[PDB]
Amino acid sequence: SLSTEATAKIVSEFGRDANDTGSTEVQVALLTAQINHLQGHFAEHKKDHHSRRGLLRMVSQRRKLLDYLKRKDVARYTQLIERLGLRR
Amino acid sequence: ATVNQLVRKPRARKVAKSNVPALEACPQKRGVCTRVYTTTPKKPNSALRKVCRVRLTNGFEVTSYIGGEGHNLQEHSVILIRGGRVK
Amino acid sequence: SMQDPIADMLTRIRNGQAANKAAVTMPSSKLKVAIANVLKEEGFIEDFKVEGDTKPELELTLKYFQGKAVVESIQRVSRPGLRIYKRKDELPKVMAGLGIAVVSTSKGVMTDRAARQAGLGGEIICYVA
RNA sequence: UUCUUCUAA
RNA sequence: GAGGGCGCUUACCACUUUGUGAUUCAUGACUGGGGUGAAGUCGUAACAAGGUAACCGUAGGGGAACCUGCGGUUGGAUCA
RNA sequence: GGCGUAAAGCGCACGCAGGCGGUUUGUUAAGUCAGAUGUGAAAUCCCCGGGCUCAACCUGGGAACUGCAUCUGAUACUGGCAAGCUUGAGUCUCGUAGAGGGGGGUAGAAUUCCAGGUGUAGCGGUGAAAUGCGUAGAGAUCUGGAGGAAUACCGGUGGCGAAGGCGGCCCCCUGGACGAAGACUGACGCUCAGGUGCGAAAGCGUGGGGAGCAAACAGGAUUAGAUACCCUGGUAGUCCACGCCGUAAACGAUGUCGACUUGGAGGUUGUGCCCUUGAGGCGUGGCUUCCGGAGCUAACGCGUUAAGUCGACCGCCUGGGGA
RNA sequence: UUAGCUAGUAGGUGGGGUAACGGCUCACCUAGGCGACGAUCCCUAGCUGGUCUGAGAGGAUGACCAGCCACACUGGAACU
RNA sequence: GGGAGAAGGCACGCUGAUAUGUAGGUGAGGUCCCUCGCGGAUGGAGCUGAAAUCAGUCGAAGAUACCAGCUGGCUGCAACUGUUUAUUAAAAACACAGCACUGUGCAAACACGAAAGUGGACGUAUACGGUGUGACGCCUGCCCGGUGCCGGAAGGUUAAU
Repeated sequence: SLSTEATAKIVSEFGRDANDTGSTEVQVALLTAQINHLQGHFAEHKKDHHSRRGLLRMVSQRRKLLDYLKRKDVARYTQLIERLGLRR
Repeated sequence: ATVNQLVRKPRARKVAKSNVPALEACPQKRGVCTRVYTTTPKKPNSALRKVCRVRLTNGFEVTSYIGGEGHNLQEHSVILIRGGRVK
Repeated sequence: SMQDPIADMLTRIRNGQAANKAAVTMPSSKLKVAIANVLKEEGFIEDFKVEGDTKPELELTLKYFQGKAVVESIQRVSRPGLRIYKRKDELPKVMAGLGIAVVSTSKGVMTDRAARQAGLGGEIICYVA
């Protein structure tokens, strides 16, 4: 899973305050790095029965955590998915 | 029963049919006698019900009960039916 | 989850009568006070006490008569899934006028018999009897 | 251990 | 002189024809079940622990109800 | 109008369109309301009249024609527009419990099989038997070995997962939940047709593996018959790898997310305080079991985890057979 | 148990045409147009004031009277 | 994937215009760079040249000759491409990918060889030999009495000795 220091850097990456942690920009990037850490676990395991359901939970759990940052702010949504490399 | 479901789908009032379709919404229809005979009824009653197989105006071949007691009916005879089932 | 504070309010009034409570409290709204300032005036509650700074909380006092309750009925007409807007002529008569119907028109919140004398219709909130 | 059936008022 | 007439041809198009589909009705040797019997034949599965508790799925078997295997349900009885 | 059992809640989960929306301030005036114009033909109907001797009928006037258009307002609500707030919702921080998941090992009993020692006449099975297995030495007994499958006790009206479900131990990867103090975010929410995934067992497809068990099948009984129940066998199958199928009484026969509403006895899992004065008391959470008040219910029952009181949205029902 | 439909189609420019505007027609561009708020296709049908029932809500209904529409042996076409 | 060139139907010459050669192809002389070359850009003369439209125009007929598929419907059998009775029989016969059984541990099984030896195979059980069946789909029931095969070694029988 995503370690504490790695989460702390991503907070310090997009820190409006360096203490803010209600930045969805951070939070999108957290599950981004979390499941990119897990893409080596689910390209490996595809019979991960309930871990694969966790992948699905994190299939949707990353997905809808994007979905307000989808509708979050056009001046910043344009900037963020540029930096995060999001396809859409 | 939610009104959104009621919006997306109206209440389908059930459509009823006639039990006497051969008259085709007429009071009486002319017919031609095809076979005149008797028939035993179902279990609670025991009789010989006088009855005639009828060719109609519209080509329908139906059976129709002879009311009363005694008649002078032949085959190839012109009759007239009013309706009503026999139970 | 939270689809209405008004239907929350009337049911908390409704369940408090049968529970024989003397004080029903809830977080307050601007529209909640505008209704609660009618039923004291119309004589269906005894006291409301709006308090709270970060978040206003309306605390009511239930009116009981001869041991039993006063609010014999409390309903909701314009639900959030289906709104009700009736003119001044189609204002109802709750229990043949013996009960009251809370209507909000452009002139704030009042009862129907006042709104008939105001001569202008609007949105019927609820039935209180 | 084994052991079925009772027409139509 | 132009124009008009008539005919000429062109354009459009009715009638009509060709093929191929589609759809619907009627009909069809034969065949599939269905429902119905005031008396037949065969067995007696279910209703009680219905005399191998019952039933869902699914599979197999078998004149016929059915039987059996796996899993589930209780909408099953029993209790020094 | 209804969906616990009388027909009826998809097997669950996800989620778009969709419908629905906390709080507070302005703005807008769209919806909404009010007023006013236009039109809404006549007839008809209604009301008040009149006329035919009345009545039917004829006919005068009125109302009505429930609308639509336009104009003038109105500003509470619902929208539209902006700004806020933090309770909803979501992060960050430490921990907590767990058959939560995959992957790879590893144990120990059992059973089977193989080989051997010992030993002898039965063994096995049933209600009785018999088929069967036995002197070609079984059974039994000990010793050695092999293989597959499941993981006693713990263990629990326990635990976890949305369910389907998950049970030796260890390792690797991985999920979810809860609690605690906080910090932050600013409504970021709910439900969701169509869609997407998961989804018992049996079955299907290739491969593998195959101890036990076991449809079919075979024998033996059994009986009037016995394609059954019982016995002795025994194959697919059960196991694994990867795919298909997508059904189960997939049941709590109760769809999901809110809010309110008497209790008692528990279980499990946190977390404060009080001296823990012992396995104690006072708290405060999460989850779950039984009972049961009001209430509801055709009754049965449910009964703060509602089948009570209300909210939002979806699915479904409409005599029985046919089906 | 009707889901895709459309090529003058959809738009433009230009020319032509009609009392009139406009693929009305033609030429040339453009690839658009439509549809799950039901296009498309099939079945049935003249429409409304009204009529009948219903407490109402509604339901059914369009003979007679009206308002409109369509048709005139059938299929066609112009003429005036 | 196909069936399917399904079937069925329309156009076809010549002349002119478009455009006295068009689309296109080729490409000089020029011009500049140039490490200056068996250069690079630019540049377009020149030649070459489709296809289409429009309008004419000839015949009875314009893919005019030569050249160059008859199509459709049902059913048998074999899945198919293949192979064969040289010289009366080309198929339903054979072969076939596929399936199943069986044998075989390498100095393999097996075959040719008096033998030596060789093939097998410079392959090693996902290998090889043999037999049967003959894609694919759905499948594949019962009987070991008989005949074979395999397994057994108690007893009977029994060779040379």
